[PDB]
Amino acid sequence: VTTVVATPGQGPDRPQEVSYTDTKVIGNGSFGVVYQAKLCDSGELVAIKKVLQDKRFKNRELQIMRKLDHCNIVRLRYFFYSSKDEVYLNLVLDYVPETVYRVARHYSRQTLPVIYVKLYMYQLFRSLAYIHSFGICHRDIKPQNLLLDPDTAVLKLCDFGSAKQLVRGEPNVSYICSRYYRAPELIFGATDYTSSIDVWSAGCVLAELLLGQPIFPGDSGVDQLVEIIKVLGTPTREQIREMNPNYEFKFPQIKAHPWTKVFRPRTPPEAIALCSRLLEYTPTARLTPLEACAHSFFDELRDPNVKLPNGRDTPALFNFTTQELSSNPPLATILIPPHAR
Amino acid sequence: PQKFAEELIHRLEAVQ
Ligand SMILES: CC[C@]1(c2cccc(-c3c(F)cncc3OC)c2)C2=C(Nc3n[nH]cc31)[C@H](F)C(C)(C)C[C@H]2O
Repeated sequence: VTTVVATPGQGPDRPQEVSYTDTKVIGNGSFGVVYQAKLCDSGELVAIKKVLQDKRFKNRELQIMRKLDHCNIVRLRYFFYSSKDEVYLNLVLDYVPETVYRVARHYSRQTLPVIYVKLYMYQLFRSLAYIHSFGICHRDIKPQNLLLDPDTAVLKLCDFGSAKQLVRGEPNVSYICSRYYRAPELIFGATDYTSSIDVWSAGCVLAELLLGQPIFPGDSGVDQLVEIIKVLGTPTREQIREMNPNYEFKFPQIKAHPWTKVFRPRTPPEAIALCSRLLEYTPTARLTPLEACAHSFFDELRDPNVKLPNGRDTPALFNFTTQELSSNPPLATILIPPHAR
Repeated sequence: PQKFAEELIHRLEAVQ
């Protein structure tokens, strides 16, 4: 049994003794270590991210997660410090048994039923609308960071280790996101990008779930843009200017592949329409996450008599808060169905 | 900025 003095993720700084056991290393990398463990008083499994923390400043990931409380974001239960002589921050997270990456991989070996594509994407856009309302850009949207509870079909966004509150005028690094999900303005080297890069990445996830494989499987930075161009066609000079004005060059003119021919023969037209409004070259032309939630692709989720394939009721889908609606409050006319009032 | 565009133009013609 390991006992630490841990501070709850929510509320004021009120540290308390927390004991946990059965710690196993699940992942490793440059970020640090991710452990699985069990809380003794409750028996619940948790996940622990261990990163080295300097004592002279606050951990950016920690400060972001402490302001988040949302059904579709992984909860920070506790954080505590531990250890030659270095001090590590440990983030104690809720444990969700599955990720989107693993579930999609099974179908990549057939296609995920579209009811689940609606369910998972809807919750992802909800989580994006929530964090974007704080000015926070996740910057690592990809299937591996989408936790799933298969029993309840609840999705939870995690890994805020790349996240940042984007502030106008402060440039940011362009080499962000996993390659398959990187927005084209990032590939062009734009440093003044906005939270709309998350919407691009979310568009790639949606297309991947419809297609059964990543839509833009680039093998490198430039090749990633080539894969994008081979689907969307060559971006126009105006679209390039919106992404990065420093490209006055002339690129070969590749024709856009017909969107309805990109996906499977019976892909719902609403799904293809949503993809095209997310995977827009011009960053400001993409839907916001809240607009995405209100898209007609998710109308079936607002049906009072909607049936899930697991035989259970749908999770919380319409418990929007003022903070979540702040980018466009009148969208609640669509987002909250009459039976949810 | 000039180096990226050159490689991009090159790779686009192989698919064009
Ligand atoms: C324990 C982490 C996982 C997870 C998945 C993806 C990313 C992170 C992550 C993070 F959450 C915070 N920071 C950095 C991270 O990158 C590694 C964490 C975890 C299980 N489920 C979870 N519940 N809670 C957190 C997770 C899944 F079941 C596995 C065992 C199949 C895969 C496993 O990784």
